[PDB]
Amino acid sequence: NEVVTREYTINIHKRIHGVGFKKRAPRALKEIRKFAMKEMGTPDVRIDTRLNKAVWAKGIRNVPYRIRVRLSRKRNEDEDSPNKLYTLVTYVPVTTFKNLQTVNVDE
Amino acid sequence: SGAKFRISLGLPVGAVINCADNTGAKNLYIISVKGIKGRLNRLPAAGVGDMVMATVKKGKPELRKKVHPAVVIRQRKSYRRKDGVFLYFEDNAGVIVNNKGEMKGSAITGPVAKECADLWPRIASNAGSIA
Amino acid sequence: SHRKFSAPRHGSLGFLPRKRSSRHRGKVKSFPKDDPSKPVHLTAFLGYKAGMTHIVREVDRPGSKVNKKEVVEAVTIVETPPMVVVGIVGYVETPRGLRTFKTVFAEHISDECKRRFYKNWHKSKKKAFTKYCKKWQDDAGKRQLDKDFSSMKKYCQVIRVLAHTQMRLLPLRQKKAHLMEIQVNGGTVAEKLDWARERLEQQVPVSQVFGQDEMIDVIGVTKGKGYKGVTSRWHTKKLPRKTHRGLRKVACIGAWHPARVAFSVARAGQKGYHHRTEINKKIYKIGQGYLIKDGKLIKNNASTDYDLSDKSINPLGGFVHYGEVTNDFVMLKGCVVGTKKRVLTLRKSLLVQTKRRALEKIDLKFIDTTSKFGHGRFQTVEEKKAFMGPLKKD
Amino acid sequence: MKVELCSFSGYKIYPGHGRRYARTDGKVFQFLNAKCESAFLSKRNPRQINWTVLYRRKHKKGQ
RNA sequence: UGCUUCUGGGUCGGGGUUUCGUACGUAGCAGAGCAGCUGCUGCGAUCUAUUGAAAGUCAGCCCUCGACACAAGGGUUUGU
RNA sequence: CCCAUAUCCGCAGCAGGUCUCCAAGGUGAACAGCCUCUGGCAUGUUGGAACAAUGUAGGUAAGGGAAGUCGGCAAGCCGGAUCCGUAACUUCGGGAUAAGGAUUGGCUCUAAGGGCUGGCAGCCGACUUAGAACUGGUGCGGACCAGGGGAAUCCGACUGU
Ligand SMILES: [Mg+2]
Ligand SMILES: [Mg+2]
Ligand SMILES: [Mg+2]
Ligand SMILES: [Mg+2]
Ligand SMILES: [Mg+2]
Ligand SMILES: [Mg+2]
Ligand SMILES: [Mg+2]
Ligand SMILES: [Mg+2]
Ligand SMILES: [Mg+2]
Ligand SMILES: [Mg+2]
Ligand SMILES: [Mg+2]
Ligand SMILES: [Mg+2]
Ligand SMILES: [Mg+2]
Ligand SMILES: [Mg+2]
Ligand SMILES: [Mg+2]
Ligand SMILES: [Mg+2]
Ligand SMILES: [Mg+2]
Repeated sequence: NEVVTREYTINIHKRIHGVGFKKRAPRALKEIRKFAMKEMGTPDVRIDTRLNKAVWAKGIRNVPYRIRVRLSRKRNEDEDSPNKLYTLVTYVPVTTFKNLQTVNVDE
Repeated sequence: SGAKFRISLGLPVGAVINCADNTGAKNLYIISVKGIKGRLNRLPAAGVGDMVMATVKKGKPELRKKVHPAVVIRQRKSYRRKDGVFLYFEDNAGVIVNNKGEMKGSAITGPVAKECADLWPRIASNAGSIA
Repeated sequence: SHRKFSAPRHGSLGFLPRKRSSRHRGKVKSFPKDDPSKPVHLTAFLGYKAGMTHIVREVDRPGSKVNKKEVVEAVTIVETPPMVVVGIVGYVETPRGLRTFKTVFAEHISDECKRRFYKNWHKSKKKAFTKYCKKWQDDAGKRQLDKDFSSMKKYCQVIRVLAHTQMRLLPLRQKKAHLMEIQVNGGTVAEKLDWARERLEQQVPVSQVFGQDEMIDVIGVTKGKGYKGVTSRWHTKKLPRKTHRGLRKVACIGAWHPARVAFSVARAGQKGYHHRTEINKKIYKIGQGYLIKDGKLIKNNASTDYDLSDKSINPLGGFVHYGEVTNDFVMLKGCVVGTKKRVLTLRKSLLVQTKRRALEKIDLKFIDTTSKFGHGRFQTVEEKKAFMGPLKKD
Repeated sequence: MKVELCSFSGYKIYPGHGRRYARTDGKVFQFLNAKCESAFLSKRNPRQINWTVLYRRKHKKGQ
């Protein structure tokens, strides 16, 4: 179970509450990366570019309130890396955030 | 016997209020307030029921260029009562009186605050309505 | 030369230094003077600031403008679940002042109280009092305890109990209990110790310490506000807008001589989080906590003789930033120090209360339980649902 | 203490809530909050504001 | 202040509360009129119903015990 | 080759100075301001975390309204356009946007204002103006742009330096 995938909703709204306009989206990324490390316990967190695009899709200050993400913990193929597992964060387009839970995804 | 309670003061010195009687004066310009000891840099302030010293800026010539005793009957600044009600009026008004507290005129236009009416029976008798 | 116009100085030099309180829990500096002719009783209590509301009552003040008239008065709700007496501490009068003489502790102490003895409960083995407790369990140790009690009867002049709070009944994150000494006033010293010894490990409700319409003192730490300038800390006049180098200042901090800044001049620093003792806060109501009776939750502790609605003291949505008050509470007129969740020390009056305002009897006609999270306009959810009718959620 | 009704929104005002307005023509109004007060003072008709009691009655929403 | 009593906090969800004020779409022989075809079909700000709707709401709001994982750890010191 | 918030002069990759040519769409009177395309850049000699005082630069404030101060300094008010209206005084040119009012959105229409081919017919067209209905929680020069006014006294005619 080192390799595992789960889906989460991250309440970006309470993560960046009170942040300045020019730091709001840049801090959402830092909060997503911080979220991923906490859940998967993996210092090597790689944010997908599409997830980067979703967070910035409304500019630097009007960041989306909620965002559904998939956390895949994968083995690292670089023998030179000090970390043997890395977490990949991908964007999940959802129409509605109502009633969404944390679910396991099996491939 | 029953003393009035503190209310918010909305009329510092220099406030020009309406004159709500039939004396002839249109407005009253407050130059001081009765009973104010005050402190450094603090303007004397007046609320409903307070006797003040005022001049007439607009009105009959005989009433202008002299100091009258007046009483504030309405104020635009909202003041709390002991029943928790915050009351305010559409305008700031007063009536010219003498040192004894009896009106110089005979009629009052608009309502009169209950705080002033209880304190000045001569003004109360002339009030068309009480708030 | 003399200052041109007279003006009183800003602030009181009697509350100096304006520093951060060394204690988070309010300290009783003076207990009420002991009167050996009264029955044994406690003189203080611990409660937690839940929040503020307002009430309606008819005043009884002959010769007043509000005699036989209803008024709206603000009140503070302080949640005061029963405390547990866990020890007795004796004091001996010496020519250097009171000196602690002997402390005894009950055989059992809950984990809430034991948490007080640790800085890291997680990492601790919870060894506190594990060897002291064995003294009550054997004949040799028991024979030493009563000797300690006998010694306290011979020599001590002041007796205090060690009561702590029960944090498992409050809605707060904190689980460590607040433990304080309460002085036992009343009869002889022997009667004090007999009274205290029977109450080890027992619970003491607030109703056994205070009563309705009683004037008490509230001791606590004020809300902290951090580094503040003289304009906010001391309330000095703002300098004109043209001032170069800032106007939220005191322009002259002293004369040439003495060639020093005096202790009586306003300076920047800590504002708030000060220890304070406030007196003459009347008790408007000693409310009962929730009870399950015949399978029904009885919680209408906010009902009055004139309002029979089955509602608790909690406003709609609960007490903002506090939680839900499901324990006994004391309704204090006006405001008290501290934030929400702050632990307040309740103390009996050091004065003789002979004044109409001190002796007036409070009869609440109404207690406002509207939501404080906004401009709430409904007293109860039943009242709201009846006004609105069915909604899309239904 | 009797409960007033907001002159604009028709909601009822419990003691120690809202404000009272006395106009120079002798009419006296009670307002639940500054939102109801602001609408009344800007001469908005309550029968067109969806959340008032006069609107819902006119449009039979409760009925 | 918190960091295993099948317990703890945390995240998400749900509910309460509260703010604004009635969402998109769909329907309407409601709409000042105008255009084309012999009453119908188009364009049309707005109006009505769905719809006190939609949206937000602790980040320092209140209650959950639904879902998810995590939590029995690490470092430096200290002795009459 | 640079031709200038880094190739020049100011001791320097210095917010200063230093002569020119070309010059898109929208709004608008407009080379105004605001947004965009072509072309260009990486925030101006560093970053991270906090969000105390005191600052610098922006705002908002109940009731009063210059009581502040040497002094209304500062800020604030006014502001576009259309229609109406406009005094003292005057060197008859002005004063004058004197002062003072009203109006302004969206949508659906009505009328008027032309060219070419052969008092008429057909075919083409360019933005304008005026009027009317309807319509929104009276909001409409909705951002941007954008005069506060009046009564006087002294001095110097004015524009210019
Ligand atoms: Mg002064
Ligand atoms: Mg002196
Ligand atoms: Mg200067
Ligand atoms: Mg509140
Ligand atoms: Mg910058
Ligand atoms: Mg940079
Ligand atoms: Mg540079
Ligand atoms: Mg720089
Ligand atoms: Mg103001
Ligand atoms: Mg105002
Ligand atoms: Mg002056
Ligand atoms: Mg002065
Ligand atoms: Mg100026
Ligand atoms: Mg002029
Ligand atoms: Mg002259
Ligand atoms: Mg000149
Ligand atoms: Mg020259």
